[PDB]
This record gives sequence, C-alpha cells and structure tokens, in this order.
Amino acid sequence: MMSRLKTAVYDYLNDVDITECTEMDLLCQLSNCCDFINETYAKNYDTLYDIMERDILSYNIVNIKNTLTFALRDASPSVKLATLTLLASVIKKLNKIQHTDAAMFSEVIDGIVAEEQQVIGFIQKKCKYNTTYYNVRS
Repeated sequence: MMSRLKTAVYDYLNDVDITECTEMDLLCQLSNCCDFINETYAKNYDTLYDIMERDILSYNIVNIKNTLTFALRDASPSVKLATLTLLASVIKKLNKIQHTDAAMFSEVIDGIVAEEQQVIGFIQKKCKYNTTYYNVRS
C-alpha cells in the first residue's frame, strides 16, 4: 500500500496512461511541474547525461542509484523534484536497453518522497508560482 505522493510518482516515472492512474489530480500537477523543470534545467541535465552516459548505456543500475541518493542528501523540495525529473529521463533512456520499472529505484524514490506534505506543497504552490513567474517574462 502506497502513500498518495508515492503512487503518483510511480505512475509518472512508469509513464502510465493517465486513465489507469489512481491519483489523477496530483499526477497531473506533478508532471506539469517536472515539465517546467525540464525546460528550465536543460543545460544542467545536459551535463548530467554526459557524465552518466557510461552508467546508463552499460545499464549499471547500482551505479545510477547511489549517484541519485548522493544528490538527495538533505534535499529541499526543489531538489527532490529536480532529481525526480532527472530520474524520469534516465528511466526513459534505460528503457531503451531493457524494460525498467520505477520499482527498481524504490530506495531513491523513497528519498524523493519523504516530507510528503512539504513536497506536495511544492508541486501545488511554488512550482506553479515559478512556472508563471518564468512565462510572464517570456
């Protein structure tokens, strides 16, 4: 049995058809949040795919897992979500080699998903605020 936020994160990472998704309203707002981060952090993630390329193409799951866990030490909600969307991309790339579930990164996700009120709060308040601040400035 999974908490609300964890359920949504899985459905996001697993790219579930939003129809068999049990937490629609959050999944919905979660990926809108990630989408903006993906736009905004694009140069940063370009660096990250560069250093991770070997671990990804070599399918070194272990290696990827303690990278992300390291990056999560004492993470703020901003960071929790930045890391999440980073993991979304990796899972999409790993999916090219072998089928890879969100379940394989349960430990990392537990990290992303701690302080769930704080995190849900970000998805629903600040993330919205940021996205708008940004788009009103072109």
